[PDB]
Amino acid sequence: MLIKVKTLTGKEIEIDIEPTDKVERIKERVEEKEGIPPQQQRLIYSGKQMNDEKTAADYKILGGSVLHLVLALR
Amino acid sequence: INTIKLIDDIIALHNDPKGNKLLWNDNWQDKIINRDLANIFEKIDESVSELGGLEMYQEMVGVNPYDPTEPVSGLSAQNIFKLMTEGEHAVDPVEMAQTGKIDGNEFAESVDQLSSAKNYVALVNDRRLGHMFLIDIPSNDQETVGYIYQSDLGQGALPPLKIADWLNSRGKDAVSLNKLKKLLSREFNLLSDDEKRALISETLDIHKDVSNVELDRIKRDRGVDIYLTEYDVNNFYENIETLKSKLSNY
Ligand SMILES: [Cl-]
Repeated sequence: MLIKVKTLTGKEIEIDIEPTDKVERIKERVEEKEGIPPQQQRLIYSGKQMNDEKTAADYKILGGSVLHLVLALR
Repeated sequence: INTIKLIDDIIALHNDPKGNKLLWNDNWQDKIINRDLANIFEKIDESVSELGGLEMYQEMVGVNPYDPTEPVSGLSAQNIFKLMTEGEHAVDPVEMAQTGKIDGNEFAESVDQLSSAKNYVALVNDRRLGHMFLIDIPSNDQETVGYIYQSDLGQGALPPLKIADWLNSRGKDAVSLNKLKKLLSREFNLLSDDEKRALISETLDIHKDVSNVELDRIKRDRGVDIYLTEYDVNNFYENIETLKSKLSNY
């Protein structure tokens, strides 16, 4: 499944995921492109912060979904 | 060049809302001095528009993208690295970290062979800490030392840390090579628990406080990934001047 990850600046990257993938895996894919350690990535799928230990299937993430990567202190 | 002034200048750009947008943009391929406020804001506008406007964007993402940002560690380290290293050509810190990587042991074996007349910077990806930071090692004829430039979300063993709070004093504190080798090499693994808290707090905590280190959040047996490169202090100086101009000529 192709999804988009979009940062605060509007930068988009496209990530290829499987429904069995953990959100931690998705962050690994983001790190390949952005450098950002998964530990400090926050990914928001619309409304909620995604927990590293749940899956894409768990969050029912769909083709074309935009996840937002927030690279800022809380 | 006054190196202490370069750091104050970064703080001043950070504290300016348009300086902030220039410094902490996430375009890694292009030169940091090629960033353009009109285009940056256009792209925020478009982004907000996709979500149905600023109100819903905030409801859905939780933040206002027009507000000044406080960069997490990879965002501050990658950006300051470009500011230091770029001269005639762009440096992509994501690409360079992956292709030019040494570990903490190779860093310890080699730092003593670096030229006195030259300036170097290490982009450190600490896989024990899950944290990125810079070590600036500028030319020093009394004794080569390092300066740590960092910020922190605060999701590892250390508290949240704002880039300007860190840089005002602690980023100007010199760190002996002896101590950097102890932090980064396999030597770190032989330290006791208290010795680890002491060293991590000394090097990385704003208030050098041992109780600010959650030792259980440090991943045991892991290493560090380092991209070490030479840089020209004149380029660090002029890149900062170029960004300051963007503001004074707005
Ligand atoms: Cl501009």
